Amino acid sequence: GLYKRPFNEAFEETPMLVAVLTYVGYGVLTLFGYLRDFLRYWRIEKCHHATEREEQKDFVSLYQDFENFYTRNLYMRIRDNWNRPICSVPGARVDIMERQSHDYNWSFKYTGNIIKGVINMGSYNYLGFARNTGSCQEAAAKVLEEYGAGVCSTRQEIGNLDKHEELEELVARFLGVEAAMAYGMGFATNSMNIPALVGKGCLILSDELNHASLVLGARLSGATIRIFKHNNMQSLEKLLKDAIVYGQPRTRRPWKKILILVEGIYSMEGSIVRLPEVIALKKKYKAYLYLDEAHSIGALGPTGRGVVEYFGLDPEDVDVMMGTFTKSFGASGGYIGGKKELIDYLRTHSHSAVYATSLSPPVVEQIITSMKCIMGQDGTSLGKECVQQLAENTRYFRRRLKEMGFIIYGNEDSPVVPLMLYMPAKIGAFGREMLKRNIGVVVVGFPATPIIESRARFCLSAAHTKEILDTALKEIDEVGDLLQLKYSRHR
Amino acid sequence: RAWKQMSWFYYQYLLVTALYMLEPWERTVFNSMLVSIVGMALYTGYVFMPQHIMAILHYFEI
Amino acid sequence: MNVGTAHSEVNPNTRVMNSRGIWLSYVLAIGLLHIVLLSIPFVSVPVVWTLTNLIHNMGMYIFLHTVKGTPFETPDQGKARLLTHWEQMDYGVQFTASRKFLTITPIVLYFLTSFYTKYDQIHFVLNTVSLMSVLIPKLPQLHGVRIFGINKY
Amino acid sequence: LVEMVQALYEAPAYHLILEGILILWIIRLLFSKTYKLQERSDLTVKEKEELIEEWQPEPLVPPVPKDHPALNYNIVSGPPSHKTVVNGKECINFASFNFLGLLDNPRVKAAALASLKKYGVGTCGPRGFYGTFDVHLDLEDRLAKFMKTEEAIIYSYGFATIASAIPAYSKRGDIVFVDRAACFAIQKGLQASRSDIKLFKHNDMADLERLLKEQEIEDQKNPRKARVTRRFIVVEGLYMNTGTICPLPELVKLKYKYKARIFLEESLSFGVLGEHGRGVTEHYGINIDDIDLISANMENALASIGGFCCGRSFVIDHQRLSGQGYCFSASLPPLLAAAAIEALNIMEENPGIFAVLKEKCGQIHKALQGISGLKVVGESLSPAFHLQLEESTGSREQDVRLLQEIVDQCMNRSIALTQARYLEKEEKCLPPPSIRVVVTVEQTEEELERAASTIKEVAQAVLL
Amino acid sequence: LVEMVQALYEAPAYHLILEGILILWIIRLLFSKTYKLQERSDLT
Repeated sequence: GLYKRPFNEAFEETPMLVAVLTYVGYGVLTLFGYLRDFLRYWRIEKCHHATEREEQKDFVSLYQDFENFYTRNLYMRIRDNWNRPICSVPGARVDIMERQSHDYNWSFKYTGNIIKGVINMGSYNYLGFARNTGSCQEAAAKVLEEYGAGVCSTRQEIGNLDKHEELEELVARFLGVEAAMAYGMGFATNSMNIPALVGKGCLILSDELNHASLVLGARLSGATIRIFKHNNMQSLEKLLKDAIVYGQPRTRRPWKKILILVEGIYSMEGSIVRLPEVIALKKKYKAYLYLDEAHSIGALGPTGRGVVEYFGLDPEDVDVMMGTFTKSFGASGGYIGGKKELIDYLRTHSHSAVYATSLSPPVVEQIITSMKCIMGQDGTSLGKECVQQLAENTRYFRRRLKEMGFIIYGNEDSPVVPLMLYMPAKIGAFGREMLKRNIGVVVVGFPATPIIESRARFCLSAAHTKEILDTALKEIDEVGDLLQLKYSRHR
Repeated sequence: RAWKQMSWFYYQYLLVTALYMLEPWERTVFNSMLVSIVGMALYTGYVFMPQHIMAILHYFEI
Repeated sequence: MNVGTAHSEVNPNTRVMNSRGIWLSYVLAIGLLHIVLLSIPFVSVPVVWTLTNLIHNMGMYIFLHTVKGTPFETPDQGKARLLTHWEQMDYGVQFTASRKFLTITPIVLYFLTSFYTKYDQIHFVLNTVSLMSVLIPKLPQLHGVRIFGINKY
Repeated sequence: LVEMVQALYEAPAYHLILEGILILWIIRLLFSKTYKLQERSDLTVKEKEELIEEWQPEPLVPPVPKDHPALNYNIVSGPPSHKTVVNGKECINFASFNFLGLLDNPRVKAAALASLKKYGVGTCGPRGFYGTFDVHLDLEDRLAKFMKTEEAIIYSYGFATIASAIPAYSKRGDIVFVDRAACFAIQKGLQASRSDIKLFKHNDMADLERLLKEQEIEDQKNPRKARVTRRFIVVEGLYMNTGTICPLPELVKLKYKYKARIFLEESLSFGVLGEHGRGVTEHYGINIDDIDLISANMENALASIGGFCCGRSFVIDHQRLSGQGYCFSASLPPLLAAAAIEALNIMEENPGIFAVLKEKCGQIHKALQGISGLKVVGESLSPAFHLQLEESTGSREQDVRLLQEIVDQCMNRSIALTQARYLEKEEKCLPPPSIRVVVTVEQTEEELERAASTIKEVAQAVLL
Repeated sequence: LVEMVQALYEAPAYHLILEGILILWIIRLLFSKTYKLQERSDLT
């Protein structure tokens, strides 16, 4: 495969001193955690956690205490960063209900006052459709008045409505594939439609950084799972060759199927998948492709049709196209697109259709209205404006952040920008300092990531203006000066 | 001025060694252990090893 | 935070020792322990070296070969709930650069402390006992086996 | 002997070390029975290419017979409610799981529109960050207060609730005693957790006792392992596949006698059973604390999307960090949360709707007795029960065809019925095909006996 | 160098034999690149 335009990604390596220092910090935390646990065990220090009721003392202990080691010792110290309640629409500016704790984050008590105007860089807005006023809200209100809050049965029995059918045909037209099917949860889409496609005696080649839903769907099916390196086409060639040549592990038999699970944009890294190469190998080795366009269905592409439009390839090359409405379109749900026989088989033999409740009518109405707005069916130019504004914002933000001396991951086109903090204490420090300057960011630590790579993710949007980006960039530069977060040798 | 500079250096010391997250008495324990170890090291270096860092310290003072 | 947010590994504990700068940091930790023991006034050089050897070997035995499980909840449903760290490393692959380094380092430390204690018999006995206690579990044969049912559960 | 030992002691050191090395060499040789052949072979490039060429993958989807009963989806031309329109024919809804008629209350729609004006439609993030609204905490508090319990946790999808709750507590190496007629969500939850699964007979305490006593014998076999294995009993308050209630007090006694915690599912039971509608626990009077975890979904009674789990903080708090459907997915939209809150307010205001529902269920269950080819499996207190073929035919497909003919002839006479749908190749214990009857607090008396008469006449017409 | 050789010569015999055994162990480990997976399976 070849690229019609350059494909440039930068993953700068960690400085050695920073690695030594983060190991020092983790060792200190581990030793103090062991001392903490000893003190709590010998009842010298009071334990604030709940306890099993006295009637079940002789029962086997519910949890293994070593499993929650990091929860009590490392997670609880900076627990105030994550579960931050909000009390307004998650636009470019969000209102956060401010909270305080006096028992060192074990229990939080809410103060009356409320923060206002916090710049939102943690919500998944990509086209700015999360608005409490507009045309989509009016249509959703109309359908809510007509239809109600939710359906009370499954698709197969009585829960199929006309709204679902028209949403499915609209999605099929939008993607470009023959047919599509819709579900009420993006997680459930994978977890219930991967077991149906593959079973015992098949092979699944998962990326190194796949989402939890894809992994759970792979495990629920009896297929064998092999993990190849992140965006390493050579590794994918090697696993495909070995799987085809050597067959099944115990008794040498041909694989019934070979399925490759990949995503458009990986949220944490921000790296766009090398789609032309993987499609080339898929065709060469006669494999099947499952593409998760959860993050790229609205963010990427000149018109917002996904990575298949960003690269310019043919949607018929991708066998299964999963997708999620939560990120870009501003409403919950999910979908799978493909050929008509695939959609019929999924309509008949999918867990979600048989046993699970359908989508809500206002939600499908909001999805329909937003999708019509993107494709220009309303007749206005609002569809193209947001798509070009998002690209302008992401290019400006990434360029200015990289020229300041920070370390940034991923491709230059991906709207998600991971800055690297590299140290356990700088996670909480960055979170608290950024909140003190009225900016909301998301910090990811050790057990999720590798040990040396701890990050903070900025999710950009088309709702952000130039003034908001300038304010955020100035605050980021000031904080990076304060915490010495500029680790880049190149600039 | 200089007091603010020392406060900044102490803040960086807290950030690097992950004492920022710990409760104040844990900070006291860690600081006391570090100070005792450093004092013991200086005592041993003065008594046993020949005074060679003393010349460098005097040159730095000058 | 939650395991699997930024990577797809069942157990991030397996690839801890393959990370960047872990070997140099471990060596510097050994050196720091040696210097801290050297600072003690009344002890002598053979006592210092014997103490560093014994303490490092005790730490290695406690961490690599005694603590079993994972500090964090893992989404493979406790597959390595009964395995120590050494067995968890590299998903049971017997030989690797990390395992080779971890096996070699105590032997080099033993050679050093044996030379600096001037080959005294008591120091020889102590260092040999500690070195054997460390080296015996490292053998590929001695995998998932708890002698007389010690540390099984 | 002793002289040999003395002679060995008198001998030098390095020689004895060499002899010991030789002894170790001998003991290694004796047990080295691995008769290695010392050979290595590899494949050629052309052979690899031909192996690539000969392999042929199966199609992604098998061809469909195109005669599937589930191939044709019913198309509702409007909201699914009382006096619905399905397939272009006016009907009366006897298939939608709307027990309390809260779907079309103007109060619920008013609350939903009020929260829509403020927040919008999408949460745009997980609960772990910038996806938690005040409505979510308010709804969790309301659910905790309603059921007289400390804590509750809400999921944004009903199926995922129990399927994420079960794997959080049960891990590999544990023992689970689950009923045979358990819904598919419980089955997939028990598949996700790699624990050992033991099934007992439906609503039989004898099989549970036998399995528990065999587990007791196995515990006595190896106490050390028995000290680190946890035992769970997963049951449903009102079984969907059968429509029968569960014997809670005996389960509680077995729990306290054999040291095995209890997980309870109240999806049908939650809003219909009890004086105030709190589940099978209120129906039996069992104390709430005797049950570790109670799972439910707001889809049936509350008429809103999502589910929840209820229990003590010691049990609930683990799901916020171990529940995959909670950690790795977007939260519930504020619209549905406000709708659920208003439904809870309405349920708390008037507790007589449960009584009238019990009345109507009893009436219709008594009336539907006396059909030659149809047997009414279920109980006189469940809103949803079944109608099965008394004398079943030789095959399942003919049975489902007969039931679908009955369903079609009923729809042509303004009675909207449905047939229970299952995954034939996935269900552990596949139930027999059966028509499903659902009773609401909205169906008047005359509609009840009219539906009974219509089903009776159609059954006699078809099955004779 | 020469001083190290003299010190090694002055050291006892069994200790030097043990150190040589350890050297042989190290040289075996360095070239033991056979990354055995320690697994056995059979057909039914």
